[PDB]
Amino acid sequence: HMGSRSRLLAANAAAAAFYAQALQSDEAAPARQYLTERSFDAAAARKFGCGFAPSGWDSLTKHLQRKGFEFEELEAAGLSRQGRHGPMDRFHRRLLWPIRTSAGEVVGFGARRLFDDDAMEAKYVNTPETLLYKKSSVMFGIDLAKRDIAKGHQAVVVEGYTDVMAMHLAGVTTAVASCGTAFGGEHLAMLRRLMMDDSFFRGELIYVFDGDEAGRAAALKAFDGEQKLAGQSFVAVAPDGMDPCDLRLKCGDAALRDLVARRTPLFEFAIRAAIAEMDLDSAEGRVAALRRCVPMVGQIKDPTLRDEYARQLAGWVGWADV
Amino acid sequence: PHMGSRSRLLAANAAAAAFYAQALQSDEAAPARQYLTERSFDAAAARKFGCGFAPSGWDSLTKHLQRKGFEFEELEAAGLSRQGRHGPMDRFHRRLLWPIRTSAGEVVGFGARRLFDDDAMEAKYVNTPETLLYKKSSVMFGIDLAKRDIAKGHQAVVVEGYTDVMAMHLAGVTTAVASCGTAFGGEHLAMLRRLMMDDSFFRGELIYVFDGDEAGRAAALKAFDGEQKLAGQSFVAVAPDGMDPCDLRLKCGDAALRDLVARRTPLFEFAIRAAIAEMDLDSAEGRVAALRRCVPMVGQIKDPTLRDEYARQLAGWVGWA
Ligand SMILES: [Sr+2]
Repeated sequence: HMGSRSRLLAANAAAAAFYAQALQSDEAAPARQYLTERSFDAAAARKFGCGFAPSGWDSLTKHLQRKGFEFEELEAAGLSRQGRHGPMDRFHRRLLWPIRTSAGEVVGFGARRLFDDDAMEAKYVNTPETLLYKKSSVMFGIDLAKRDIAKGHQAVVVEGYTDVMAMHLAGVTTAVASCGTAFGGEHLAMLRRLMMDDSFFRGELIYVFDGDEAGRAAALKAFDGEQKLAGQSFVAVAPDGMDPCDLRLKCGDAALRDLVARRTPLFEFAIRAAIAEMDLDSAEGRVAALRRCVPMVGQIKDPTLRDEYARQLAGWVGWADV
Repeated sequence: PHMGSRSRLLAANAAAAAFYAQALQSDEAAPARQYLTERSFDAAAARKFGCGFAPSGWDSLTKHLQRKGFEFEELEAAGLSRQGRHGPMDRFHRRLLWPIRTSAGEVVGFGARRLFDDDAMEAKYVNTPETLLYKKSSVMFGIDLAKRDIAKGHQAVVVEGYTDVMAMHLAGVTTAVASCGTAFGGEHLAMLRRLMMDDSFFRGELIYVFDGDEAGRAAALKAFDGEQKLAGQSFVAVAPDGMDPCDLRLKCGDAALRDLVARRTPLFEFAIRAAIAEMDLDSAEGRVAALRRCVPMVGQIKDPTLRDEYARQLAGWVGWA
């Protein structure tokens, strides 16, 4: 029993149920307001397991001790830590999102700062590394997304918790997000696994960025490694400045669906964005543009894909019929 | 042993080269001298490269070297003489000869060009066979004269023939060498690569000079093959109107040769631009098709820096695309 995988999972399952209840308190008002301020109702907050970590020292820690969980289990679980005068909660006075496995089991939390006088000055904090929680592979929304990424052959990677919430509310039930870190190798590996039918990788990785310089970071990165999934990787960017949560507030659910559906392939986005910052109305600027994008096509390792982009370059700078 | 040893064989060749050099001043050698003077190689040139003439008859050199003390076993071993039906006879006859030497200037064999209409031997050029001293796949004409400046200058100019070597050296291109009888292969290449290092860490530029263009084509096809370390330090130069360096110098003078070598092109640029030269660049769709044939070639370049540099110039070489 003591400190097994399933015991820690029972503790986190217990913790999330408590924090859920705590969102229905008087001091948790600013957490609820944060939610309604960006159009997430009580049905939504419940669907994503949204909770509140209350003030005080050890509200959760005592709760789980009083229902049989020893403190050593809770430390390895990541829910509690050792203070000067005994045990205390890890999370205090924050809006919490439970972070789940693909099966739906809670393995940790992401926690947003609400109050200006809270000692922890970081905007987001997470559960640290545990037997359950692994920063590099864990994804918010993956529990709600799993069935629909396999059926639709599609995963949609967004930046934050409220972006997943907004996407799923607007019918983009394939949206997921890395928690407290960059989206990386083993997040890709896990989505890749879900999108196998037989031994073939089938589907699309649609990255949704916000602020076009964050999108240009991924573009200049797109030729770097072995380019494994580059051919099936796509980009969607909101009307400049905006993110999925904001785009939904202004323009509604349908604007999000259309943002995802009108995604551009990753190489095409990289090449054309580099053509965009150039003068295409003279022979000189024509020439300069090719001088910088022919090398980009040069780096595409897949010869089918390289030829496809090489074919279209002249058309894009204006030298030929598109 | 005493008889048939390496230095004995070298001494035989040196004696044979002196004999043949003297025989170039004879009456019957006029057409050999006329071969040289007809392409502007003076008496100083002929003496510089050790030019000689193999005389008429059967055993003229053999008998000369037998008076000097050499056994027939040794002259057969050195590739100077062979066993005929009524006795020992010379390998070469009635031909203009160039001694082929090691990089230290020791004669290891000869290249013999046909001079007469009624020459029993039809081949335009004949060489010493494989002996203890002469290996066709590692021997090079000019290497004794070019050794120093190939090492110091980190440059070797590979030309096809003996007169091309002579023409290059007379024009001041002192890094010119050539293979003898056969094609320039791996051992010639690895030797020149080594030499240009100057007992150090230097990359040196290898410059191929081709007569026509099928050789240029052949070099172009090979450019991307395998690991491509010394393709990136290789260069190509071609003369106008399908002339060898010798004739280039005849018509257009020494300056043409010095600037043939100066205006040489990297092997990758040569290959790429040779592919572009077969395509119609006059229309916009032809520009695009040209671009489409070239990015695969550029993509074959393994070195990421070269690939990018060639990729950057592709628009210009197609006519702006
Ligand atoms: Sr000729």
